[PDB]
Amino acid sequence: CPFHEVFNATTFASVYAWNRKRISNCVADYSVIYNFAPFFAFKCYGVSPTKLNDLCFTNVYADSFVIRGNEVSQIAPGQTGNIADYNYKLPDDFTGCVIAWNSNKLDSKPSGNYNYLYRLFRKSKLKPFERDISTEIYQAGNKPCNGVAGSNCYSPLQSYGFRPTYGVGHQPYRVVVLSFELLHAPATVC
Amino acid sequence: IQQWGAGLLKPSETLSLTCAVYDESFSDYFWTWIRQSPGMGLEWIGEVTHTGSANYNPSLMSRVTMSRDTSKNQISLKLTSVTAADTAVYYCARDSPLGSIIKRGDYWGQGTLVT
Amino acid sequence: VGDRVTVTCQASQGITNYVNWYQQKPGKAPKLLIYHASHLETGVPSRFSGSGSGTDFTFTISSLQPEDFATYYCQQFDHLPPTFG
Ligand SMILES: *[C@@H]1O[C@H](CO)[C@@H](O)[C@H](O)[C@H]1NC(C)=O
Repeated sequence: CPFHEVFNATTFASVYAWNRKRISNCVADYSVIYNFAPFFAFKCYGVSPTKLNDLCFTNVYADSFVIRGNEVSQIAPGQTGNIADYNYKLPDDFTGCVIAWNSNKLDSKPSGNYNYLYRLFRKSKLKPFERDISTEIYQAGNKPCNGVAGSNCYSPLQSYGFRPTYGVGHQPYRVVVLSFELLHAPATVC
Repeated sequence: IQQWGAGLLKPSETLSLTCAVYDESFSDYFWTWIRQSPGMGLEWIGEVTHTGSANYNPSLMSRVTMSRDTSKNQISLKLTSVTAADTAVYYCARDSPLGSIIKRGDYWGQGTLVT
Repeated sequence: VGDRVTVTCQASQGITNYVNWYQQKPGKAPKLLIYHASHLETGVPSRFSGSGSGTDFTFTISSLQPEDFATYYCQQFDHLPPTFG
């Protein structure tokens, strides 16, 4: 199945707009993903990683993005922070896998990269498996902002500052999470 | 937090102060400058948000000028016209942005006095 | 002095829910004790607290420890510019 392209995409979407792809009616050979020698983090909830290819599911979803290393720990169920609460929420009844590996070589330049953004202001925390991509001047206080920045009017998105000289805790990591679903429909993927 | 600048001045000139931090998360916090006249309350000068901007107090709008420096992680404050009515002590303050609320001024520098 | 003390802060024009309470000592930089009404900073042992909206904000202390001698200050967030007291 075309897991090769999802794991070899030249560019990855921003955290606040995680890139989602659907896979169904295929033949699953997950071992190929182990081609990448490095893996900073590799975990699975609900399924043993060694017996992934011996199961049958209705379909799967791959959600990929790029984050900072010290935030990679916020991609587990029942977590909290500035990522798990406003950019990507995992329901407790989670059955899937999460993979994260460093991307210092390809996603860092001396000048400084501002192509990756993450949300920083929001009124309420996101529901599990939900997305919100709507640029708008966040308003604080009773006064109306009228769509202009100022004392209590800010830009929700914040731009990561990437430089090759940053520490290990700031070099970007590519992250991909696979979610499996099985339902009344026939078990196609196997 | 560290600070420095000009200590003794003469009326009708310009003042420049610099506030420097010693961490690496100097990209996601609001940074404000506080002025305190000798033994008389406090005053609010201006602030710089996360995305390299600035908001100035209306009374001192034109005179004041704030700026950042991400390469060395510093903040610069400039006053165009100094006099004998601006003698005070200046503090460098930080605000951490939370979700829908801002914990204004949760950390203050030692500051410095000017005449 | 000794057991209890209570202070009040008021606003003339406009109402708000945002206020802060700071502490000062002889020649040291001010510290923030309370932010956003009753919400407390994680540095407040001796029950420094105060809760109230509607232009009648209050600051209350349960007991006076040996290191409680300051010039506590109010503050505002909204209605730019912020003004102290
Ligand atoms: C990714 O695709 C590019 C373009 O064909 C190719 O040069 C590269 O070898 C591929 N790498 C992997 C790991 O698939």
